[PDB]
Amino acid sequence: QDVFTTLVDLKWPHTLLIFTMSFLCSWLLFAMVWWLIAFAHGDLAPGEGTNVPCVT
Amino acid sequence: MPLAFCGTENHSAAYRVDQGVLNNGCFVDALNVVPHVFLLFITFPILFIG
Ligand SMILES: CCCCCCCCCCCCCCCCCC(=O)OC[C@H](COP(=O)(O)OC[C@H](N)C(=O)O)OC(=O)CCCCCCCCCCCCCCCCC
Ligand SMILES: CCCCCCCCCCCCCCCCCC(=O)OC[C@H](COP(=O)(O)OC[C@H](N)C(=O)O)OC(=O)CCCCCCCCCCCCCCCCC
Ligand SMILES: *[C@@H]1O[C@H](CO)[C@@H](O[C@@H]2O[C@H](CO)[C@@H](O)[C@H](O)[C@H]2NC(C)=O)[C@H](O)[C@H]1NC(C)=O
Repeated sequence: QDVFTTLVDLKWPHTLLIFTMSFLCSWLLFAMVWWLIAFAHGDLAPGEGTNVPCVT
Repeated sequence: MPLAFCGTENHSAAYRVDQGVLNNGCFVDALNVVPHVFLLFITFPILFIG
């Protein structure tokens, strides 16, 4: 429960693992979501048409 | 011939999500991927704090 006590307690190499993995897990999860949604709209299919993609 | 989640065969024309997105023989696979990449990246910080 006292997570933010533990995060300060941990050593610097472990703290950098948590640092790096927090950011990268967030980046990759939201990248998955962006991939899926821009695929549902069809913007991933090459040369689909003049339909304006929801993310260029 | 770059990598591809679906199959690039048929001159890379299998991504057309028409006839309903859920009827895309490849997109349903992507939906099944989502829960796994959600649990991994909501638990990794907790497992690492452990
Ligand atoms: C008598 C009255 C009692 C109270 C009644 C309240 C009634 C409320 C009704 C229900 C609403 C509750 C909603 C909670 C649902 C989620 C709970 C959750 O995740 O936290 C659960 C735990 C601890 O919290 P708790 O035990 O619930 O505390 C509340 C209570 N009062 C208590 O102290 O007992 O939390 C933790 O243990 C969190 C750990 C933090 C670690 C940091 C990383 C977070 C991981 C997720 C993100 C990772 C990073 C990646 C980013 C991805 C982006 C999606
Ligand atoms: C054999 C298994 C045993 C298991 C037991 C526990 C495991 C512990 C591992 C110990 C050895 C680790 C070697 C790491 C080499 C680099 C260390 C490093 O850069 O830190 C340099 C310093 C801190 O010094 P420290 O020796 O780490 O001190 C920790 C001490 N124990 C403490 O608690 O104080 O750091 C600082 O004082 C912070 C300065 C940061 C400035 C620049 C940032 C650099 C890193 C940025 C993040 C890069 C991430 C890249 C990820 C890429 C992914 C693709
Ligand atoms: C492959 O994509 C094409 C166009 O989206 C469709 O069918 C192709 O076109 C020719 C000409 O009509 C057909 O004879 C073939 O069946 C397909 N070409 C090749 C090289 O297979 C159809 O949407 C897709 N067909 C298949 C079998 O995947």
